[PDB]
Amino acid sequence: LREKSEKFAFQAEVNRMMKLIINSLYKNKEIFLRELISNASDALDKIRLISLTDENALAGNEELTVKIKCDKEKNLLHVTDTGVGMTREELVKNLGTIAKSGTSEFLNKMTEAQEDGQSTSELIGQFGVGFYSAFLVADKVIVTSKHNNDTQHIWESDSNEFSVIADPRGNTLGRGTTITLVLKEEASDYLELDTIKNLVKKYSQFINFPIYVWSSKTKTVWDWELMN
Amino acid sequence: EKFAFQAEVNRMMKLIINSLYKNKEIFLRELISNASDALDKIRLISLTDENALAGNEELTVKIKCDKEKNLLHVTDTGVGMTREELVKNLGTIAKSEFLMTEAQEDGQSTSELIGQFGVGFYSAFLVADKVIVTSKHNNDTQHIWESDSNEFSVIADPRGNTLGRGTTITLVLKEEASDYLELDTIKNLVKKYSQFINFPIYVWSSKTKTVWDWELMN
Ligand SMILES: C#CCCCn1cnc(N)c2nc(Sc3ccc(C)cc3C)nc1-2
Ligand SMILES: C#CCCCn1cnc(N)c2nc(Sc3ccc(C)cc3C)nc1-2
Repeated sequence: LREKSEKFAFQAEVNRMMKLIINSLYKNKEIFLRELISNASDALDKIRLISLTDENALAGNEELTVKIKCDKEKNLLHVTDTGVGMTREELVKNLGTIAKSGTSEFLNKMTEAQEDGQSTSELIGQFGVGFYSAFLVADKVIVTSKHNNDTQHIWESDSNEFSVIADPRGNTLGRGTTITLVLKEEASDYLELDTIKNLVKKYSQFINFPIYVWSSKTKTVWDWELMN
Repeated sequence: EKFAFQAEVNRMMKLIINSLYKNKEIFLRELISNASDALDKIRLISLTDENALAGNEELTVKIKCDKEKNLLHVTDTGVGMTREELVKNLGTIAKSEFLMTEAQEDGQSTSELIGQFGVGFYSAFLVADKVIVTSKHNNDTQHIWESDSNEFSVIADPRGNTLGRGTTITLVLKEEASDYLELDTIKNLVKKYSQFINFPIYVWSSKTKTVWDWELMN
């Protein structure tokens, strides 16, 4: 009938132990920006692949870029991509699932229910590290997104509760996603223009597309500087 | 059965790990970082113990590429490791069936040990098929540890004490990791990972006949 085991499904809490060790993230909090950039690049690859067969895929927004803006006075970091974007359903379900993956009840049992066992595995294997590291540097994450198949919506969470609303400004993105982080007090430095510039350059290996930072050059003029 | 559920959770863990270790060049940041900690440690010892800097006068990190032999060397003049440290400690970080608790020390201190060095060890084996550790601690003779990540051995170094004090990590690089034997690749990776490190870091480099000598990067 089958290949017999035992003890040892209980010894499956090496998984619990491994999840703890991925607390390499506390030691390397700046990885949140690497992940934001990498996920931005993925969302752009995804819409690009779609445009190969769908001539209307890029209609919402012609360009394929990542735009990062610090706002020191308001304590915000924004990372904006013109990639595939996310429907309301994806904001609710898949962020819901991703935020879940850093807990006790989610891991030790499910048990393969009711989503899509392998799809959940892939969702977390890709985005888990990014979501978790963002909440090591931010008290709130706001996700504004526009997918070709839906209207623009805004998801916000403090990691404990979330809400989603239709964006009352309508479609300002054209298509794509803005991730806005309200930074923790200790994460002050990510509001600095130099710091952000140097991190973007350090992680440009993880983008297949132009990445700009809103930056000043001397009145002093502000514009998008191309980082790669 | 849940055998299938567990198998899927297994696969998710692998994907998370891959995601975490998206950047393989990180192995060198960790090696340099461990070297800085070794140096930090013997310096703290030196404040109270006048013979801490007896084996080796200086406090440096030295990196050498041996292209012909396919080797990367990272040498610190830090605290070093005893034979006991090499056997007991590196064995644990390698094995991170044996996953009751409180073994086999200080298991706050096990978590601490895997915690501090685990990442450097995993990232090493992402770019290398073999890791060789030559270490000389003030309280032991020089020893050489070697692993392919599955099994390890340790021997007294037949060359005696050639380091004075400290540790050389030698990597036998994977075929695809060849680029890390290039001078310009390593130089740039050092300058990329040298902010925190206050100790001098050197790379074995050449300048035009060509003169091979240590070059300060930070
Ligand atoms: C790419 C792709 C396809 C899937 C949808 N999608 C599209 N664009 C992004 N930028 C995404 N980021 C996430 S997860 C995520 C991770 C961390 C944080 C802080 C926020 C989010 C939304 N999911 C994303
Ligand atoms: C610092 C300190 C104190 C403890 C002893 N010790 C001293 N010097 C080093 N350079 C160390 N590296 C490790 S772990 C390690 C991690 C990755 C790899 C590839 C090899 C090893 C031995 N342990 C080390």
